[PDB]
Amino acid sequence: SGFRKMAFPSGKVEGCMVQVTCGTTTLNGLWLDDVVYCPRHVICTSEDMLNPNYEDLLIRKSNHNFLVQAGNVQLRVIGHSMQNCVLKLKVDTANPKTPKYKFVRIQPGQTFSVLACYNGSPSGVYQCAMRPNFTIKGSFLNGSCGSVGFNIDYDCVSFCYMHHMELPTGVHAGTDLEGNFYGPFVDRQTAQAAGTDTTITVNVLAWLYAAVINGDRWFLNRFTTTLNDFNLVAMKYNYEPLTQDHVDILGPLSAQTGIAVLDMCASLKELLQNGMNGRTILGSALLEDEFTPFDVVRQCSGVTFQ
Amino acid sequence: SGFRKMAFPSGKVEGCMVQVTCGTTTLNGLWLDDVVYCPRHVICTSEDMLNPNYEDLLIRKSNHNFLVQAGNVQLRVIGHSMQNCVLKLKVDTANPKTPKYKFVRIQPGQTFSVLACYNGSPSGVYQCAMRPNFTIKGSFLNGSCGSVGFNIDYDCVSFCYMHHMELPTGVHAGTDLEGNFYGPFVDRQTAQAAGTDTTITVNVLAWLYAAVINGDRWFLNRFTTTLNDFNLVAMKYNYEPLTQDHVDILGPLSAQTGIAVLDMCASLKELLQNGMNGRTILGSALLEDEFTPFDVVRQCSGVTFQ
Ligand SMILES: *[C@](O)(C(=O)N1CCC1)[C@H](C[C@@H]1CCNC1=O)NC(=O)[C@@H]1[C@@H]2[C@H](CN1C(=O)[C@@H](NC(=O)C(F)(F)F)C(C)(C)C)C2(C)C
Ligand SMILES: *[C@](O)(C(=O)N1CCC1)[C@H](C[C@@H]1CCNC1=O)NC(=O)[C@@H]1[C@@H]2[C@H](CN1C(=O)[C@@H](NC(=O)C(F)(F)F)C(C)(C)C)C2(C)C
Ligand SMILES: [Cl-]
Repeated sequence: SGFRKMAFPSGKVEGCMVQVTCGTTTLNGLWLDDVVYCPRHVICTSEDMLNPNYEDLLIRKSNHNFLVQAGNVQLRVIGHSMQNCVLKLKVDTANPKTPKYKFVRIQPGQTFSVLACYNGSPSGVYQCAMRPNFTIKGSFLNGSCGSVGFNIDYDCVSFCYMHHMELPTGVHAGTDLEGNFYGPFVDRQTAQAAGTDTTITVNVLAWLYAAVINGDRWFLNRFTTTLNDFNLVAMKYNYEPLTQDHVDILGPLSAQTGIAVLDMCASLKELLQNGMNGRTILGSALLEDEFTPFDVVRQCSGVTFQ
Repeated sequence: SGFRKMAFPSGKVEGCMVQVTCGTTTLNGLWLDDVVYCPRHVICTSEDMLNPNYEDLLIRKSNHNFLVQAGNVQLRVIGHSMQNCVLKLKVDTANPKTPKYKFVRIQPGQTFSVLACYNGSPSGVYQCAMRPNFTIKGSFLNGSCGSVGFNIDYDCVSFCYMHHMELPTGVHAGTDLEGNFYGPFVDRQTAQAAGTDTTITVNVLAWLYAAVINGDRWFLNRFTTTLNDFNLVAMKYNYEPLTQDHVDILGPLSAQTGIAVLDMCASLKELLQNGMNGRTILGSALLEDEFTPFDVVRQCSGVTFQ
């Protein structure tokens, strides 16, 4: 028992982190096979970042202008190209620590682990959600750019995020590993704000199932509801619409606990309408929405990685 | 910016995890040099665990009765001994992945990362505190015994916890790596309860400093207090006494923010007396006490490990 915000083991990703320097700008890169991936703003000065023309900045650079360090070893760069907002440096050495891996673009509401890094070295690991407004609520300082987000399935690392920037409110924005931003953000130091965020309804229901599995059952009421009536009520409280796909994904938790998804929806509606009355659920005074149905199953059933 | 419950990178510890089986009991072991450390209740049947005589159970076992697997490799056991509540299996192979390491016994209030494991394989990583009542608020299922807790300093893994059991309330108990329990618990399946827990005052102050560093400053009041008057007020709310050593440890955060420790104590007293008035601090509606002063500095200054 117990329920914690749990990150993936970070070992497979720690073996891929390198330091990349161009001129006086240093940040982190991801070394997979003979390619180093990093944010393209490694090629900017501070000056440049106010309004950079990356194509112009990159034509002026050659392979030898990129310094890549893996511990006390420099990797010779033998090719470079820009894909959207990420730079790919071909190096003369394949990373022997390369795990089985994929690049995925995740959907809003999905979670991942971040390995926060500085100068190519890990600081820490924590779990994040891709927010409905395409920000993440991270912990990132200057030097953290090129830190990545990932999921592990058995032996396979799915890389889904590379860190590029911090927005007002101290929330974070970045790209998939093809260098496409999540959300409408651009890699320029200019006024940008996140849209107003929403609560990820399906994740709140997943966490209420986790509460039941752990014996925290006070909020269960004797009612059911329709998906329709649940969504009209939830909309007022800035909750995502719950779709039939969401109901289907909650199936395994519903079956394990014997609580129909629409009965849990009736319990959540009452919590939204009445509040928690000074009570906690799994130690929290607020409803949590950064656990997916899969996160609850992996933690409560003890899924491991090889 | 941002402030997350951050775990240590787990790679150095993932390389030490093995599966240990004795008869039909399987749990996790920690392989360092040519020694595998695991909980001594690997030698029990279910029956035995109600009231085990471990010395008696162990005289009946020989080296070959212990099956140690590291992936698809069996490690030949060539010696065994019991130290307090941990079994040490000498094996014929030194773990080539052995990091620089130490065994430490931590103090109540100190934090560490747990690498939750099943059948010798990692499930996830999360941060815990040794509670004043010598429990941890973990996430552990059957099969998790032998999972360890650790801190990293630069390149050195300080192992401080090995998991043995779950108490009422779904809190957890275990040993240091010399097999001495934290708290008054014993490795027997019998009625045991944790003492009433306390709030780790120095950690609550550390987290209020983290809030200030992140720009969440509403709770700062215009008053100071004496250590004496602060401790008389805090005692009522089941907060630890704050000692002069605690004040001295908060020095670096105090100096960085320009807020004297006793001024922050005055702000905390007002929060304890008046509550948070429907407000949050760093996203939380409750005061957090599982960040140490060192945890705040490592996260807010970007300390890395090699
Ligand atoms: C990243 O560049 C980095 O770590 N570097 C080490 C050499 C460069 C850095 C990470 C940031 C810094 C603070 N916390 C983080 O997450 N990213 C940037 O500095 C980013 C680069 C410039 C401007 N960046 C910003 O994040 C800025 N934000 C914005 O302008 C905006 F979000 F509001 F739009 C600042 C610095 C104001 C937070 C570019 C976008 C190219
Ligand atoms: C641990 O043995 C394990 O993981 N094993 C795989 C083979 C054995 C296990 C971890 C527990 C199980 C549930 N969550 C956990 O953290 N520990 C035990 O089963 C532990 C073994 C017996 C009884 N143990 C208990 O944890 C029990 N608790 C208590 O009796 C007490 F805490 F109340 F005292 C139970 C199983 C009731 C939770 C011994 C202490 C030797
Ligand atoms: Cl909370």
